[PDB]
Amino acid sequence: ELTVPPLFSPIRQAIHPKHADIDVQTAAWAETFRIGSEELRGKLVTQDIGTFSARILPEGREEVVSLLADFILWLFGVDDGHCEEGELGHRPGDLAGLLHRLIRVAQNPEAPMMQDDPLAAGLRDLRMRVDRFGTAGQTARWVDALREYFFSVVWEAAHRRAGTVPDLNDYTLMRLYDGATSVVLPMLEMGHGYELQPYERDRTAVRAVAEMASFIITWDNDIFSYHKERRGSGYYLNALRVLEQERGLTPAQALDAAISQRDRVMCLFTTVSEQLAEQGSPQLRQYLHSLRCFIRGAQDWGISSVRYTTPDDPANMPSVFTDVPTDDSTEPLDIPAVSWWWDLLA
Ligand SMILES: [Mg+2]
Ligand SMILES: [Mg+2]
Ligand SMILES: [Mg+2]
Repeated sequence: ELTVPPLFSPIRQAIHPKHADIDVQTAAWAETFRIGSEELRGKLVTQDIGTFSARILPEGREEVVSLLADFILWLFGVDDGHCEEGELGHRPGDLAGLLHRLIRVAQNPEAPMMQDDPLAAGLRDLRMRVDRFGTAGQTARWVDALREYFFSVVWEAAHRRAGTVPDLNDYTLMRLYDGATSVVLPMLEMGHGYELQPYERDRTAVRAVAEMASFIITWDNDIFSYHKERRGSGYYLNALRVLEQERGLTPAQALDAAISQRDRVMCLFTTVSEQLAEQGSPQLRQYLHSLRCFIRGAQDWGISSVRYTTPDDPANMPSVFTDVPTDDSTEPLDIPAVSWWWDLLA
């Protein structure tokens, strides 16, 4: 059983001043739309999801912070409710059908299908609010991001059904999306009332720093949520388990290897994003700031939420983040799916 040390983060804390109201309003939202079973919802409303959103969009427009918080709770509604603690999470094919239908609800709330499902009803409310604060492009990107997430958790469900653990390369590829990190990105733009143009947003290097944020956020989560996951009775996947199997490591060794990986991605992210900011648009500079807010917001929330601290069986969490890495090198990760990120240096 493990000790998680303070992790390296060069980003300063920030939070929206109305974080408390937002957290209350998200709990009310979960109740209004009856998101999750009574048991699951009871947990979710106590997990400071509004506070989390307030750290992701610390200077964002309040209505969007609220939208993002409701969305993050909805996402746990599907991820906990179906994928990790539901029957559909062992049935990749059935899962795929449900998620395809939910995509259609997100595209067309008016379509007379899944009119009885609470998750669908919640999604319609979210889409309606995306229509207020987003362009057509951002809305489609939000839907495409939902599909990315949905396709990756069907793949995760294949592993859960077979009880298998993917190799590091497959895990990384999967984990870039199955943490529902890319779905947040359009709302970062909406939160500040601008649209990131395709020539920047879809530029290979800008996509890369977005993936780096996803990697750091999911790896930091793997580290912080390890306790909560390992001690649960259900199947679980994370970087530590993958590294134990792949490199024949103990949990403690797997922890250190994981920390070294996210440290190197943290450093790369900072360097490449600074390069991009120097000659990017004002919108790109704001986007890159929001990626920092997302990473650090997930860091502060990860060590504080009862979702990870689990008071009934307390996690051993650090209280602070350090401002220097354990792994200082610019040696690329030995992971084919992401090693190309280091080609972006010059
Ligand atoms: Mg999950
Ligand atoms: Mg989970
Ligand atoms: Mg986790």
